[PDB]
Amino acid sequence: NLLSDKNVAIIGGGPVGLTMAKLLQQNGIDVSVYERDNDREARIFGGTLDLHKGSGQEAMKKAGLLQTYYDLALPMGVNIADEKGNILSTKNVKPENRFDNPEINRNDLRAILLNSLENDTVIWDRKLVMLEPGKKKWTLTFENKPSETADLVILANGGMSKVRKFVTDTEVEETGTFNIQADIHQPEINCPGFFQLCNGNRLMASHQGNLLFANPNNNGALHFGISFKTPDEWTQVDFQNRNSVVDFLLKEFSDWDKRYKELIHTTLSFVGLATRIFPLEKPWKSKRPLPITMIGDAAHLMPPFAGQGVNSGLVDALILSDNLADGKFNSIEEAVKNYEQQMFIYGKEAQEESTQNEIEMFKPDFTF
Ligand SMILES: Cc1cc2nc3c(=O)[nH]c(=O)nc-3n(C[C@H](O)[C@H](O)[C@H](O)COP(=O)(O)OP(=O)(O)OC[C@H]3O[C@@H](n4cnc5c(N)ncnc54)[C@H](O)[C@@H]3O)c2cc1C
Ligand SMILES: C[NH+](C)c1cc(NC(=O)CNC(C)(C)C)c(O)c2c1C[C@H]1C[C@H]3[C@H]([NH+](C)C)C(O)=C(C(N)=O)C(=O)[C@@]3(O)C(O)=C1C2=O
Repeated sequence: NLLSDKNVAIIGGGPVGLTMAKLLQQNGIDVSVYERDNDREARIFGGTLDLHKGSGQEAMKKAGLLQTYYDLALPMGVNIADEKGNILSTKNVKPENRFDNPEINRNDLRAILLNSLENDTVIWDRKLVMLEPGKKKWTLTFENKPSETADLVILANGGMSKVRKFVTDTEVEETGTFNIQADIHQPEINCPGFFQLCNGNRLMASHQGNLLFANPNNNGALHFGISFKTPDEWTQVDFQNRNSVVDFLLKEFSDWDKRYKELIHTTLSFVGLATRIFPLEKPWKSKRPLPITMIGDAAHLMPPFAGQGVNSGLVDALILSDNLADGKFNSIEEAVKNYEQQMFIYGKEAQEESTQNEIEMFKPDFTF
């Protein structure tokens, strides 16, 4: 093993960093995960994730966690609707497709990963702020906590990682769209009309440049997203004030059936975020002081409009761990390089599809 008298620091305990830690730990490699979250019960905001056969599910299979993923995940139909609430198309789960890509809740996935690892693999309340290369080890700086050291740092700390300079100078870019997200609890009570329009399936509608998506059953909460081209005026809506977000959305959704408006009216709080991409446009630095790399959204953040996200990141996990597993290479450096080479190819394919589908969907006359 290349890592024999060494240790690995994974920065970030997302699904990709925790899968990374598991695939390494089952090969006897000494890894820690350093996670900003205060403790393992912190709520992860967001929709559900779906792991695909051939990618995500391969990583889970390699981890021995596939069946656990299946047990906790929920396959779902898809309804496409118009702005008037007409169902244009219903695609139900067929028994033979049940396992293709079942929806799992993000805390549920994290709990599966965390349970899979040895005790104290993950070190909570650790926010990496600085990285410094030493003689033979990285020194790792964490806000108000002891510093630590590692032979190999894997950055897994998501799309907005601030500690990427030693791998690449490339910067995150805005793509021109924007997403507003929210949860509604007791959706059967609080948005009955909309809840009944979803009728146990996911829901998508498209009208005049505004896209609505919803999953009515993320562990009992409805999660919806509203996406659109960033208005040129923007920020001129304040996501801390629910009144200004409501006003903006009721204006944009004036044309839409009352059931969708009710959705907006009953939401307590909204999260706004500009869509971003970390583009795989140019090779990463070949001159590097010590072995360091990136996986997941740290490596290839891309728009979430073709289901590309976590799966390609799980594949990074699989490919990197296989590579670091063997004496197949002469050096950690070579193992990292080979991984980075494959990831550029399937990464860039994914980003091309995200971008392309993003262009496609926000064409004024788009129809699902
Ligand atoms: C609105 C939206 C919808 C999406 N829908 C889908 C979808 O349906 N399907 C899909 O596959 N993908 C989807 N994605 C993308 C998906 O969420 C990401 O690909 C996935 O979560 C990336 O996993 P990750 O582990 O690389 O990063 P993350 O999930 O971002 O996790 C990074 C982890 O690092 C921790 N961290 C951050 N900074 C630090 C630090 N300095 N020190 C220590 N720890 C740190 C964070 O706490 C977080 O725990 C969506 C994305 C968005 C924005
Ligand atoms: C083209 N759109 C419609 C699309 C396509 C695919 N599938 C593919 O691209 C598959 N690629 C093939 C066709 C196999 C080559 C898709 O897989 C998806 C989507 C839509 C998104 C919407 C995402 C959204 N994000 C942007 C916040 C969101 O709010 C929700 C939600 N439930 O509230 C989503 O579900 C969303 O995350 C998501 O998962 C999408 C798709 O999965």
